[PDB]
Amino acid sequence: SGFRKMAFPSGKVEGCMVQVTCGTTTLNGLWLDDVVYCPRHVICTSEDMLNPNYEDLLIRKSNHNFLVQAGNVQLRVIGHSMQNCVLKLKVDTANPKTPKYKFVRIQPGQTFSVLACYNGSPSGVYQCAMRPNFTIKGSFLNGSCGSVGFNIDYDCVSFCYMHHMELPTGVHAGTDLEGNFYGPFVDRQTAQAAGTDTTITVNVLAWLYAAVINGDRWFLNRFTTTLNDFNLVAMKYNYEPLTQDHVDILGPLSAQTGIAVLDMCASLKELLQNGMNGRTILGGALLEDEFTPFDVVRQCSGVTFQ
Amino acid sequence: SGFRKMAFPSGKVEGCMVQVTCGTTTLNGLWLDDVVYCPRHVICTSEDMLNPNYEDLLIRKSNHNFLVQAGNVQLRVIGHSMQNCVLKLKVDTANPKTPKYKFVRIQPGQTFSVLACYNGSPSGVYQCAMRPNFTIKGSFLNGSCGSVGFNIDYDCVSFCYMHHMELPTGVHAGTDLEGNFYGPFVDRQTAQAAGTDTTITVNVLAWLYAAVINGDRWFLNRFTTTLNDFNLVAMKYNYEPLTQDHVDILGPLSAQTGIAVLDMCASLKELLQNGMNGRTILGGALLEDEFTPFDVVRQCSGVTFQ
Repeated sequence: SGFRKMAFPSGKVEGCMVQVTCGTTTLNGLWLDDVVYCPRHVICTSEDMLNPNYEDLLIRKSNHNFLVQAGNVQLRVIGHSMQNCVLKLKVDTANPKTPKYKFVRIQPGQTFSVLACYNGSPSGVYQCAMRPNFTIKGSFLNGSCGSVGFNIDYDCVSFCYMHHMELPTGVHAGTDLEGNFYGPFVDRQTAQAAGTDTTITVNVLAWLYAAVINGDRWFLNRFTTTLNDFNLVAMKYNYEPLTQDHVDILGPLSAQTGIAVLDMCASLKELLQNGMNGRTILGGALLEDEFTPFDVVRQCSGVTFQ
Repeated sequence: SGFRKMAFPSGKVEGCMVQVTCGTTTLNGLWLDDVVYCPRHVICTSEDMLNPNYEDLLIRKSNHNFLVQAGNVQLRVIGHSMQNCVLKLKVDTANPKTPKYKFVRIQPGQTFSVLACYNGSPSGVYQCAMRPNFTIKGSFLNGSCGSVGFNIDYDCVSFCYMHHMELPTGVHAGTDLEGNFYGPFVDRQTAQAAGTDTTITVNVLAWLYAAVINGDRWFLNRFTTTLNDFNLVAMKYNYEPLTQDHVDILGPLSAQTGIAVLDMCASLKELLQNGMNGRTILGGALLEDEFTPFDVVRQCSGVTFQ
């Protein structure tokens, strides 16, 4: 038993983290096959980040201006290109530790594991979630740009996020592995407003189901609610509107615990209206929203990707 | 910026996780060099766990009764021995992915990363802490026995924990890699009382320093306290007594933020006596105690073990 915020094993990703140097700036790159992916603001300086003309800046750079170090190996760049906000540095040799991988663009509310790196070396791994405003609340210091988020499917690594910048409000923004930013963010040092953030309601319900599986049950009320009447309360507390697609997602969790989805929504409503009253759920005093229903089923059944 | 509960990269540990089968029971083993370490209750059944005579049970077993699978490789056991509560299965070939490693016995309050495994395959990684009562609050299902906790020091892996059993109260107990249990626990299915758990005070202060580094500052009071007068309040709220060794541990954190250790203790005292008043610290409403002062300095400076 027990429930933990759990990250994917990072072995298959560690072997792909390299160091990318261009001029004075260093950040992390992703070495898959014979291509190194890294944020395009590695060709910038601190003053360039204000109003960067990335096309004119990259034209100044040639093939031998990019220093790619893989642990103690250094790769020979035999081609470079700019795909949106990511740089594709064609290298000499293919990464022998290249895992089976895909590039995926996730949706708000989905979760993934982040391998925090500095100078191409993995520092740590933690789980996070794409906020509904396309930001993430991670831990990224200077030199952590290019750190990647991923999911594991048995043997296949689904790369979904690349860290690019810290917003002035302390939150983090990034792109997919095709260089397209999540949200309305641009790789430019300016005031960038992230929209109003809401709580992923379907994630909160999955985390309540996980609490029932583990014994914590004081929040199970004797009332119910409808889908509409719950959404009226959800809008008041900045919660995502629950759709029928979300209710069907919680089907398996509903089947295992014998508690209907609408019955758990009334428990959440009373948690929103009345609070927790000094009690805890799975050792916490806030409603956790960083576990998808697939995350809960994974930890509760013991899925082994190896 | 940002602060996350962060686990060590698990690459060096994944390559050492094997499957150990003896009779009907399966659990995870640790393959370092030519020795496989696994809990000794792999030679038991469900009824054996009541009153197990491990010496008489192991004597019934011979060398070819242990089925060790490493991914798709299966190893040839050429020797077996019982060191306390751990089994040492001498195998034919040495693990080619054996990292530089030590066996360490940690102290209560120290933290480590757990690689949750099932049938010898890594499921996920998360950070935890040795509670003052020598238990851990992890996520261990059936078949997760033999999962190991570890710390990374640059290139060296310090193995410190091996999971053995779930206590009836839902908490977890285990041994070091020499087979010696943490706490008064025995590998026997019975009622085993874990002592009163307290909060690691030195960890809470380190987590408050991390909050100051990240901007959250509303708890910084205009009062102070002495070491004794704080310990009187700490005993009332089930907090570990703060010693001079703990104050010196927080020295670097005190030097970076310009806040004396005793000044932060008065802030914690008012947090204990007055609560949080609906506010949050680093996105949480409870006083986190699973970050050692070394953990905070690590995440704040960007230490890369690779």
